[PDB]
Amino acid sequence: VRSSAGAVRDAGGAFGKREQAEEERYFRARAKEQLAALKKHHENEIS
Amino acid sequence: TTGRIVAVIGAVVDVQFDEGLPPILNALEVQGRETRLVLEVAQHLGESTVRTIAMDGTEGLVRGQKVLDSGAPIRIPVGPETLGRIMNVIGEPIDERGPIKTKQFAAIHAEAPEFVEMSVEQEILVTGIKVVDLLAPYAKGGKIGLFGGAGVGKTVLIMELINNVAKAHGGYSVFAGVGERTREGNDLYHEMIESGVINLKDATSKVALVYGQMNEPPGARARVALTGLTVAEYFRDQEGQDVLLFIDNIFRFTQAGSEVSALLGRIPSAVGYQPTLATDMGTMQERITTTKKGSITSVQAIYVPADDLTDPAPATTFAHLDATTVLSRAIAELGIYPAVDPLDSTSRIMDPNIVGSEHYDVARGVQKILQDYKSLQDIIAILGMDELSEEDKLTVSRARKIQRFLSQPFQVAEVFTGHLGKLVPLKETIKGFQQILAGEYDHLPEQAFYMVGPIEEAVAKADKLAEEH
Amino acid sequence: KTGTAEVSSILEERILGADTSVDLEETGRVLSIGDGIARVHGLRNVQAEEMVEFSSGLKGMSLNLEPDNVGVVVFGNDKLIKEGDIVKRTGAIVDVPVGEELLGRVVDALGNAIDGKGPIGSKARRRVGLKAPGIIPRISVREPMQTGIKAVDSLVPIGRGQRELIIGDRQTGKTSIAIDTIINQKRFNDGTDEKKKLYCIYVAIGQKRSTVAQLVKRLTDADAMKYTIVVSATASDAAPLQYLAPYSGCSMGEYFRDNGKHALIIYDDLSKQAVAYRQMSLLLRRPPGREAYPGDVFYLHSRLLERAAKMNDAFGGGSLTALPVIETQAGDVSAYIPTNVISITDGQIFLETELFYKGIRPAINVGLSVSRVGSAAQTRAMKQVAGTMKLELAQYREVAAFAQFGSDLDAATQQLLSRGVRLTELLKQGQYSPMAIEEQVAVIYAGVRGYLDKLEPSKITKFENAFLSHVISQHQALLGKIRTDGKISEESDAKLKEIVTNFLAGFE
Amino acid sequence: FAKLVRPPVQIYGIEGRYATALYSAASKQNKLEQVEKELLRVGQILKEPKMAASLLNPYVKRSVKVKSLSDMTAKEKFSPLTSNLINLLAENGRLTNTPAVISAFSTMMSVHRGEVPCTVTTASALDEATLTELKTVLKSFLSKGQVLKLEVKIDPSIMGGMIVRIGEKYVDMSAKTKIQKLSRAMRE
Ligand SMILES: Nc1ncnc2c1ncn2[C@@H]1O[C@H](COP(=O)(O)OP(=O)(O)OP(=O)(O)O)[C@@H](O)[C@H]1O
Ligand SMILES: Nc1ncnc2c1ncn2[C@@H]1O[C@H](COP(=O)(O)OP(=O)(O)O)[C@@H](O)[C@H]1O
Ligand SMILES: [Mg+2]
Ligand SMILES: [Mg+2]
Repeated sequence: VRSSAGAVRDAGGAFGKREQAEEERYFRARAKEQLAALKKHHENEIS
Repeated sequence: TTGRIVAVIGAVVDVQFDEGLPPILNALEVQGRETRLVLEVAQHLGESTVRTIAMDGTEGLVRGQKVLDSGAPIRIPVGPETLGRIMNVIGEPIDERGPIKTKQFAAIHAEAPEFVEMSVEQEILVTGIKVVDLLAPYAKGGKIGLFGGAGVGKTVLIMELINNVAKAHGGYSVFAGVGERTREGNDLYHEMIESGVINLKDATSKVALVYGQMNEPPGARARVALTGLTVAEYFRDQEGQDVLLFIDNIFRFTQAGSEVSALLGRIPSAVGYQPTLATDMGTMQERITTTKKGSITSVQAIYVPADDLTDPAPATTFAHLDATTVLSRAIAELGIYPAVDPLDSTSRIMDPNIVGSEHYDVARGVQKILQDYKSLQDIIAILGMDELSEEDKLTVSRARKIQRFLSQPFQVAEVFTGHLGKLVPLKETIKGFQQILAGEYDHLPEQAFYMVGPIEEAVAKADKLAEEH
Repeated sequence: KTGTAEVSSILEERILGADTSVDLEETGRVLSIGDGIARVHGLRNVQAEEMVEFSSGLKGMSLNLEPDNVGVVVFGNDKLIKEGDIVKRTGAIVDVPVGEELLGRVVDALGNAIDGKGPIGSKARRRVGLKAPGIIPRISVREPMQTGIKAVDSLVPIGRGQRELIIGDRQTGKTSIAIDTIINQKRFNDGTDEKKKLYCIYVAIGQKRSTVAQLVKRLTDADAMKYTIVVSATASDAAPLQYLAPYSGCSMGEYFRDNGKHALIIYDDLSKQAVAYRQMSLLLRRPPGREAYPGDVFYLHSRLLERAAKMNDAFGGGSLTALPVIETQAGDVSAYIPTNVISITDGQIFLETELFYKGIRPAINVGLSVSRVGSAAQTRAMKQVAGTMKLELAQYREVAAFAQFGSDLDAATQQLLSRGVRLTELLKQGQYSPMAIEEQVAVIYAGVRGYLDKLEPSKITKFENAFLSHVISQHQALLGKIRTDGKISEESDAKLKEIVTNFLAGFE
Repeated sequence: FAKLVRPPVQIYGIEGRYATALYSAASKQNKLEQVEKELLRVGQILKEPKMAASLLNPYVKRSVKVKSLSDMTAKEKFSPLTSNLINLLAENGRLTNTPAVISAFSTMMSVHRGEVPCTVTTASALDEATLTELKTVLKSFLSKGQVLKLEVKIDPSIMGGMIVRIGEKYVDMSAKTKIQKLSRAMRE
């Protein structure tokens, strides 16, 4: 019996949900930052 | 010839003939029924008895009821007059519109095409679905599978394909509902009537329907696939033209075969399947082929009992298909629809010499990045995104953008999502994924790519998100 | 208790003395027919596994000889057979035609042409159920069977007279391994060396006809049919034909083995022959075992695979390599048939999907792959480079977990990771592009001496490409020296050093 | 195969198959009465304690059993049909259920000559006049040429009335069922 990549999130136990949330929070933050930068670029390039 | 029922056990009827026996697979008609009950011979038991599976309810049968021998297998009406109609396994209409008035009746049992008839030419069939076109492109005349458990999108995906390919397809089209919900059959009938492929007034119908839903006894579910296949075969040969053939699901054929095997005296095999699973499935899937006389594009929905792709039924079905699109529940939970698994889907034409080196390289880059993402997800479960190498975070970001960009809104899933259906031409999908990999979008947020057609729509959605930030 | 011949028809016949006008020695009357199994009354002089012939033009194999009746398995649809039919002995166990008249012909399990190219020549016939050789005719495996694949030829060598096993999951590259092996033998068959020519047999059990047609087109494109036989037992074929097709192929190959030539037979796929036999056994009411397989299924596969031998010079010296293909499910090599055939064969080429999608196509997973013949089936030059390559890869596989980290580790593990990545990028191969042994040894020699430790991994797959063309055009004398000589002489080693440095000294 | 003529009443089982074979063999050539008489004869012949003890021992070889039965059949001058039937039962080892065959054929022959077994059950016996009118009315129930085979059991468990079976037809004018019906009517 072996192990394969991407198995922690295939089980869906506690580590799977923990990893999913650790990913989602980080990328929500980065999406917020990128959206702010996109708005700033929009305004600065209107002219 | 005239025989006489001598036993009735469930759906299996034993009929005794005093004259000469009827050959295996012949259709027999029970005399004394208000409706039409047709038995099909399955075995000769000796002592002039023949075992048979009833194509209808065996309620009210009496030991001794006389039976007529039609002398030929079940013969269904075939021709351009079946278009726009609905049929049983035994070919009688169930659309309450009058008799089907054809000149040709075709037996539902026939030998598969011989090896000296196979076409060896493949050319991509563009369906307008990003994931399908990119990673598991279909092919004209090839057999397509749509594996996946329950509630993942098999029916929605096949309806979307009928909406796209069938609507703008010159040739004819056949739909065989095998052991599926009757609600869905009625919904499809009405959706086609609205679209116009089924025209109840003129003779311009482009779709022929055959139904044997899950209220039918196993005998009828095990043969409605053969009835639809016979209609498609006729349109392939005599009409000499392209055909589409949608089947939903082709696991109910196997399952219905398994519900009577134990009563026919066969020892069960594997996980309680009939010993003849592979042979029974092969003698059917081998008539759905693109010979040199015609061309059937066959799309099949294949239930996977409990998401288990190693079950004998889907496992055996895998070998009969050119392209497969393994819909996955783990991806449907995430909201990515259609939930096609990009790593568990394959196609035969997916080679650099059939699609092109740009398409092939884009597809392989996407698959590699997704596999690397899967490898990283194990680490992120212990460290956290904050502790990844500044290059690995780039892989994760690209992988999530690509994961979202494969989602697409269908024109038939308006009711669920509420969005609007998009058809994405192949060049636009290749460009979108090549750009997403090349890094030309590593500043737009992930959610901009979720449920949009071409990439420019993702840019516009990101612009809207930023403005209303 | 009860018997199947106690039906009232037989008793009626026997009561009024009507059983003397019927020849119950060479003819029989079908008692039952169903699901492809007929139960026949009579045929008292019929041998086990003999072929009988039904009145309606069909054939069948008489497998179960019971006191009352004979259990015949029909070679086709039982639509044409009815209770009461007449079944006549043929007199002879099932056999198939053999010879060079089959090369380039697609045949079915019984030697009938199905490609519509005309009748099959056929001067000699051979029984499909013939005992394999013994302890004595054979001699140790020594000659190599050039697969043309860098991984298989470098780390999983296959000799001649060996039974490898291409075990893997679904859609991983097993048939691709087989077809590349078949196509690579053109460089030997075209040539004149009569002891390097390999004739190929491709047994296609349970595949749909479209797949086999595309495969035959692929072989014809590569001009690799003039020395290939293809034996088709596709899905629509009756279970007995799928059961027999491996044996027909093995006998068509045993002909070549006996007559001094060399053959390679690719039973693709054996896990479907097992299913066909399982169906036949369950319908003959034989006692099932694990997973419903009959008891004698290990016997079924062993008596087939033990006919792949390397006869000794006192018998001709010919050989018959076997490359059975088995499709495991999830990854369960501990299932029943995978277990049997892993315990029968001499190695295993173990393919993955993780590796397939990580970009390592062919997905040969080294570490789980093995070849209990090993270096004995390699050339001297390939031995020289592959020993170091295998050692370095083994070192790399036990520190591959750190790959994501990598940095913030000692220099030794940095070097191990770097060399391992370069080597894995070297073992990558295209499709239907086998490589001569000289090309493989040149590439691996460049790889394993550090001459790629400067190139970035993404560029290796390009280097390997361009570099190869260079040597295949500018330097033919060195390649010919390595090929014919078989080893890397010190002068040839120096020439390879200079060539690799000169090409690498200006690449970019 | 030879299109055997089916018997009137279908008997099932091993005895049923052997008896149906015998009936089909006899019906063609026409020897049903003689073969039935011979069957009744062998009913006693094999029943002899010596023969029964020598035929219920499975350690005397089938060869010896067949030889002894051939000697007995020759010593009794039977039709070839009955001799072959006994030989066939001996070869297959079906002697332990030979009477079940003779019984079966009897059931199969009685219906051939037209007979519908009947049963009458009453609390107490009957006076012959009433039995005569029962005969008359029951013969009214039957068809043409169908002789009747009356049986008059006496069941005191019922409290009166009558119970009549004609083949599968059944009429129950017994006081017990009326008591049951009325009582159940009360409780509802
Ligand atoms: N080395 C390779 N490089 C690129 N593509 C490959 C390679 N090996 C295999 N493929 C591709 O992978 C796909 C599946 O390969 P293949 O059909 O040979 O595997 P398989 O296990 O035989 O499939 P199945 O067992 O389901 O028939 C093919 O379309 C083939 O072109
Ligand atoms: N393209 C889609 N977009 C959004 N939701 C979908 C889509 N396809 C399927 N679904 C979801 O799946 C359900 C229908 O699944 P369906 O495909 O009918 O089941 P199955 O595939 O098991 O036959 C719907 O209720 C819907 O919520
Ligand atoms: Mg559905
Ligand atoms: Mg394959």
